[PDB]
Amino acid sequence: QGTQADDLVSAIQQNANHFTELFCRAIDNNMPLPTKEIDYKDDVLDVILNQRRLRNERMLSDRTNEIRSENLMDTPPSSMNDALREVVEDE
Amino acid sequence: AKRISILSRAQSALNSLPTFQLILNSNANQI
Repeated sequence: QGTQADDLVSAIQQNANHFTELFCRAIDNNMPLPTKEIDYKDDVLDVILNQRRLRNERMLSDRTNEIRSENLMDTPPSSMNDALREVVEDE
Repeated sequence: AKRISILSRAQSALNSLPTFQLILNSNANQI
């Protein structure tokens, strides 16, 4: 097509240890939602990771609710939602 | 102040925040 793309193959051939984690992060960025519902026949690791993910979402929701309930400035909804997302994410 | 300062510069359009100083005054009995 003519566009410029870097030589990813040689970079993987010379730095496979870094590109393992790079690929894992890229995969974790866009992970499709599970169509199948979790049940009692799944592995213990799967239910542990599912509980960890649900705990992560509950922590994020609780922190967002707490900071929104504080209402520091009493004041652009997209800007305040973005800033609230960043402060919840790094807090 | 960490969560006040983050919500401010991203809305009224790196930065490091030091430990804030407590200055406290009173009108109680004077020894």
